[PDB]
Amino acid sequence: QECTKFKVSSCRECIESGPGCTWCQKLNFTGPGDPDSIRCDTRPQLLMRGCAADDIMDPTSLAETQEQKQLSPQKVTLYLRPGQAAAFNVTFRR
Amino acid sequence: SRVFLDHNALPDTLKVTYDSFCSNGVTHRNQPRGDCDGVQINVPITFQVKVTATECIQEQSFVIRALGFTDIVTVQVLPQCECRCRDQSRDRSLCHGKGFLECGICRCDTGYIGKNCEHH
Ligand SMILES: CC(=O)N[C@@H]1[C@@H](O)[C@H](O)[C@@H](CO)O[C@@H]1O
Ligand SMILES: CC(=O)N[C@@H]1[C@@H](O)[C@H](O)[C@@H](CO)O[C@@H]1O
Repeated sequence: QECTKFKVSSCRECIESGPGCTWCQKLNFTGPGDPDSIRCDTRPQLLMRGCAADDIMDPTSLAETQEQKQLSPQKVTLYLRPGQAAAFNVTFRR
Repeated sequence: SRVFLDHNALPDTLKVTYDSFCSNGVTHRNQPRGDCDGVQINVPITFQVKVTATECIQEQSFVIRALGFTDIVTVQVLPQCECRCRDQSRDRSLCHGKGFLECGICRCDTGYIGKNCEHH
């Protein structure tokens, strides 16, 4: 819920600025006296400025599992956004 | 009765902690590895694994195992650093049709300037 960026010029640079940073892709979002970096901020901050929920880019960490003996599942795929933990449970039974 | 969950050596870019929800409602949070005592027959125990990357990493895999057992949980890690923004494929008017629309910003073609590539 915090975002500290500096003169970010793209969505990629924004996302790399921190786990709480999000990017507004709304056309003309930038005013005359503002840098493109204004598009980069926390979700609540962008909503305040009128960016619609579906125009806020916010890649998020995800865990997908698949399917034994002692441990399950057997396979797990994690998509990791820097600074944002991906969580999944492993079950042990004998 | 003593069950430890651990993983093979990882690069400095990956951090992993374990939450151990043992029997008798005994729970350990954010430890270097899973650790529970007891474990009655057919009684399952759960460990919550949390993986955090410090940067956009290169894809790789690693394994999680319970010490003393041959079972393996294969973990594949991939970066989540790309934005899936809207492009201009369905509107030649975007950026006045003289620049590329990239996540809300127009990257004007040479000779064109302006936030919407309208000037010059
Ligand atoms: C999408 C948007 O709000 N941008 C408008 C565009 O629609 C309009 O055609 C142009 C000229 O009037 O000015 C801005 O570029
Ligand atoms: C997100 C997830 O799958 N983790 C679960 C957690 O939600 C749950 O409260 C706990 C107790 O059963 O087990 C795991 O830690």
